[PDB]
Amino acid sequence: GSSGSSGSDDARRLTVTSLQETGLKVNQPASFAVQLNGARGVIDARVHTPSGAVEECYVSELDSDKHTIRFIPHENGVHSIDVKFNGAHIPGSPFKIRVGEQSQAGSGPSSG
Repeated sequence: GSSGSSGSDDARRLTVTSLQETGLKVNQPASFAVQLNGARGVIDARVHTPSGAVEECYVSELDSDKHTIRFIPHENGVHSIDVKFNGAHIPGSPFKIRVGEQSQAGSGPSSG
């Protein structure tokens, strides 16, 4: 296979930005967009509760060459987002998301 490009996995092209690593609270609607960057397939989203129950997410059909995920953290802690692509785990998943920020005291942006 000298000629041609390197074929490993298109899932590696999948990325996530909208998602907020830190800031998501409990009982709050958390949704983001999963960019393919050329990839074309199906995106399966599934969150794992810290208790021991496999929860499900909401991912409508492919639109504008992109997918939208929607799920609410029934409990606190760092959930595990299972993101797969045409039978291929994306680089970085499961995406660890911290649910529940601790109100900390510290100077703000207000210039002094």
